[PDB]
Amino acid sequence: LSGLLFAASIWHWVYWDLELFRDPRTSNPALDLPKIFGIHLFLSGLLCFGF
Amino acid sequence: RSGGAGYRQYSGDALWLPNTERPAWLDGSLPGDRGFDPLGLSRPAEYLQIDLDELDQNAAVNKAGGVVGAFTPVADQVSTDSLAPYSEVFGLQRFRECELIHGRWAMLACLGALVQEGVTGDSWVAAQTLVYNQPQYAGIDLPFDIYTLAVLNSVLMGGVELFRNSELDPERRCYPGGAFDPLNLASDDSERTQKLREAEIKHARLAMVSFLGYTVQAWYTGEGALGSLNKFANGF
Amino acid sequence: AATPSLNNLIGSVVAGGLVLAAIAGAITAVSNFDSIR
Amino acid sequence: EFYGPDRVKFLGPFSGNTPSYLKGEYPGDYGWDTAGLSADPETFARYRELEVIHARWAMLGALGCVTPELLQRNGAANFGEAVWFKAGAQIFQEGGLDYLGNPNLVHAQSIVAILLTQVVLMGLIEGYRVNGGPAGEVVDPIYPGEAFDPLGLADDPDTLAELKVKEIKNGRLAMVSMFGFFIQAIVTGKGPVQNLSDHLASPSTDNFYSLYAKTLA
Amino acid sequence: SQWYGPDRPKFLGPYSTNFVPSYLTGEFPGDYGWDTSGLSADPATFARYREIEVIHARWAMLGALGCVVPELLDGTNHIAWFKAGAEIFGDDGIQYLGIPGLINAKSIVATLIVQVVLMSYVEGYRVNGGPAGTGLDAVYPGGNFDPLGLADDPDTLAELKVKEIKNGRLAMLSMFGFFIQAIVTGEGPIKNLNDHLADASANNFYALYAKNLA
Amino acid sequence: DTGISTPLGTLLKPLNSEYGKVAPGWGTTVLMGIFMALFAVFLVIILEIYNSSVLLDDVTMSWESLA
Ligand code: CHL
Ligand code: CLA
Ligand SMILES: CC1=C[C@H](O)CC(C)(C)[C@H]1/C=C/C(C)=C/C=C/C(C)=C/C=C/C=C(C)/C=C/C=C(C)/C=C/C1=C(C)C[C@H](O)CC1(C)C
Ligand SMILES: CC1=C[C@H](O)CC(C)(C)[C@H]1/C=C/C(C)=C/C=C/C(C)=C/C=C/C=C(C)/C=C/C=C(C)/C=C/C1=C(C)C[C@H](O)CC1(C)C
Ligand SMILES: CC1=C(/C=C/C(C)=C/C=C/C(C)=C/C=C/C=C(C)/C=C/C=C(C)/C=C/C2=C(C)CCCC2(C)C)C(C)(C)CCC1
Repeated sequence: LSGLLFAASIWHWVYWDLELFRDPRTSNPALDLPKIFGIHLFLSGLLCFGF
Repeated sequence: RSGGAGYRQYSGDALWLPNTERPAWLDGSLPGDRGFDPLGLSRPAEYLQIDLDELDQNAAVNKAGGVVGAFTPVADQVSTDSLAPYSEVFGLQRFRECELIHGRWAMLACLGALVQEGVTGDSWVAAQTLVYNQPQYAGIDLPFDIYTLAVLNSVLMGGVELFRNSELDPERRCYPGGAFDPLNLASDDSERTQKLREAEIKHARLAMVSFLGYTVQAWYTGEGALGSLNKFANGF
Repeated sequence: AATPSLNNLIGSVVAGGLVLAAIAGAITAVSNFDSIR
Repeated sequence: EFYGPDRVKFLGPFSGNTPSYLKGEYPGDYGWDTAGLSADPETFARYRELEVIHARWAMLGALGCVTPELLQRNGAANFGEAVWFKAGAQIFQEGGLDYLGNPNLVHAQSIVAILLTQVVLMGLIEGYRVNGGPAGEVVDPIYPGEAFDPLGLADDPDTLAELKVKEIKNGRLAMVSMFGFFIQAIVTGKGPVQNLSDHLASPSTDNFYSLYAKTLA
Repeated sequence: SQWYGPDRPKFLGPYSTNFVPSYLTGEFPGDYGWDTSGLSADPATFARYREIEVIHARWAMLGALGCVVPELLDGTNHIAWFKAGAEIFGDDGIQYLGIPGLINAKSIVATLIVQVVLMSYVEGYRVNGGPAGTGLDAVYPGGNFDPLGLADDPDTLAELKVKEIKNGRLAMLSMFGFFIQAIVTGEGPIKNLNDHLADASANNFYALYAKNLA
Repeated sequence: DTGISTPLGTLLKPLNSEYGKVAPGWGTTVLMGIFMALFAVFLVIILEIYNSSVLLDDVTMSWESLA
């Protein structure tokens, strides 16, 4: 797993200019943290329940 | 046969409280519109846009973003976005789709729990573990290990739900018709279609509350649907 | 089945709420009476 | 017969003089205000509302104090305390209060919560009865109708007139009988249904005389 | 259309062309020209009689189905229709489909009380109109009573009405069979049918009860 | 100028498209405070159990609880 994460680190580093990361209203790099928190919290609760 | 002998005819739309008024956002066009939105969930949602915070270290002062302005987005606009088709979460048409989908499952579930308990004698809650330990239907052992069934259920339901999400018409997302209305009972705009849709949501809301009864009764009493019924009768 | 130790814990929670409410009530009363402009 | 100047009177033929303010136009008017308590028209209106509210409660109370006792001694159901003057004590038991003796009905355990819930619910209900609310707006403080007459038994005004009399008449009988329930309970610790059975068993020996009475001195 | 008019089929087959009552012309469904008695000569009685037939018909069709289902299902103990009412007096009471907890009815008086109150409202609404409908045909109200709009076409309604009466008359005749077969055989209609199916020459009315009927 | 486009990126784009969208005023802050107070009360209770400041009858709060 460490090797795969290392390879993904190189890719996500070289290809940093993804249209996913740009705010559609101003075309600037931004993150909708309130929504990202909800996404990454849902996974945490789902993974907590499964364990 | 004028009638008016065994009932008091009442003028006005039947609402959830004898003396109330419909919310401005509930006109009464949709089936089952009984004027019930006390929390105003379907009410048009107002929003304010905050400007992007300055986070450039090449600048002397990095102030926080202010209110670019207020905006009320138009709801009920389905888009090609697979992961979030609707423009707004809080929209009457989207909630209606959720109400029908939540409702149609509960109608199937309420009937299913009753039938399996009358056939196998096992509670609907207890049947979950029993089938997991031994896959079976109607007392017949199924020719499939639970592991394959688990992957199959996820894949089958995954494909089915992805097909359902392909529709872009908000009304057709709630009433697809076509292959799902082979008898052409409510594929028109007649009053029969309106009455049938009124019957569906009523049976749907009943099933949602009823299945909420099943799970709460199983938590408290411990028995299933038929079991709770028998326990109550004997409790006297 | 509630133990006397549990009753005091619940009472302390209630007492803590009354201390918080008595602080908030005093602050709101003075803030409303001695308002600015 | 029950309205107008020729209405029947509480003293029958011997009624003779009747209060001038106590004319017809109101249900249950038998020309009985010998105490002259409703001389003021404003007070008469208030007393009329008090009578019908005391009457409606009495009808509910009369039926409600007899049914659990009837069911218990008829074998229909087993209650914690069938007799009305003891049904309140059910909350002070091992199983709390179970409706119809079924542990899976209501199953109340805290008299406070019962008291708190009644205060909130009755307070709002009585407020709605005096200022309108979810059930309807106020037109007649004692005869709302509308949501309170869904069956439409009083749609015709002629039937509404005679029906109001039936309610006050049945109500008044309930008030007298419920007043009896209070006294019979104190004089006889037995429930009112038990008293009726005893009077039927031996009316000569089982009655307010040939028993108690002398004890009341 | 074959079921109406003067060319309609008649109860006496070929031997009915010269034997037709004047009042029976072919306007109403189920007209086979069978009015040998003087009944329904006056239109007022004929109109009244036509409704009673459809009512007795729709009732019989419900009765014919309901006198067989419980006897054909397990859990109900294959109870005979003429022996179903007594169950209310059993210790278990009336548990629908045999599933305990369903109705658990045990008071015959309570059942009759609700039936009288509900049926009186229902029958009253059917005669003087009511919430379901007002100003509609007495026997064919439709509307709330025709949700699937199966009879929207007048032509379809006419043929369907012929289907309703012919099925009803068969049910009425078979219900009369249930009454007599039970009073003679003492067994439920399904049991009587099964016995015939097994040994028809032995298990039939003539070879079993005809001799003791006098 | 629009950035690199990928099939996975266009799929996930709707989830990152409401950067500054807020509910006017205090929103559900009062509702949030209720859950915080409930969480604060819950944390106190479990703290008391471990600290033995609350002695529940069923819990033993020792290694004998393993048995
Ligand atoms: C068309 C309606 C109807 C019919 C035909 C019957 C028939 C019968 N019931 Mg019955 N019931 C009916 C309605 C009702 N029953 C009951 C409650 C009971 C109980 C509790 C019992 C019966 C029983 C019986 C049977 C008596 C024993 C026997 O073998 O008799 C055979 C006799 C016949 C076949 C001759 C009768 C045939 C005729 C066509 C009947 C016509 C009835 C009409 C309704 C006419 C009504 C006229 C007036 C009153 C309006 C019998 C077959 C008993 C039973 O099941 O025994 C085991 C029993 O214990 N019934 C209720 C209230 C819940 C009813 C409500 O509508
Ligand atoms: C004029 C027509 C007519 C009349 C007068 C009757 C009269 C009667 N029927 Mg009957 N029936 C009829 C038509 C008729 N039926 C028809 C056409 C059918 C075919 C569908 C049936 C099928 C039928 C059955 C299966 C049973 C009766 C029964 C009865 C008797 C008691 C009914 C009862 O319990 O209360 C009224 C009934 C109801 C109010 C129905 C309640 C709704 C049910 C219980 C819900 C559906 C089942 C439910 C999902 C079960 C949950 C668990 C399950 C999934 C395992 C009664 C004398 C019962 C009996 O024991 O006979 C003595 C009995 O079990 N009938
Ligand atoms: C006319 C005249 C004229 C001139 O003026 C003179 C004079 C004399 C003054 C007058 C008269 C008057 C009178 C007679 C009065 C009376 C009254 C009454 C008795 C009332 C009651 C009244 C009464 C009433 C209301 C009652 C009510 C009841 C109730 C609520 C009950 C409840 C209950 C129940 C159910 C059961 C349980 O377990 C218990 C309880 C819970 C408890
Ligand atoms: C046309 C003509 C002409 C010339 O002119 C003359 C003449 C010849 C006379 C005529 C004829 C006539 C006729 C034929 C008649 C018949 C009738 C009938 C049989 C009816 C039935 C009728 C019958 C009917 C309705 C039936 C009904 C039934 C029912 C509801 C049922 C019920 C039930 C059920 C389900 C089940 C259970 O367990 C039981 C009960 C509860 C019981
Ligand atoms: C001193 C000290 C400290 C610090 C510590 C640390 C921080 C350490 C580090 C650690 C680490 C951080 C380590 C690391 C490791 C890693 C590794 C060792 C890697 C591995 C990898 C490999 C082996 C390969 C893989 C691959 C690739 C790349 C690709 C694909 C294929 C494969 C998978 C093969 C502290 C704080 C404690 C304090 C005290 C003192």
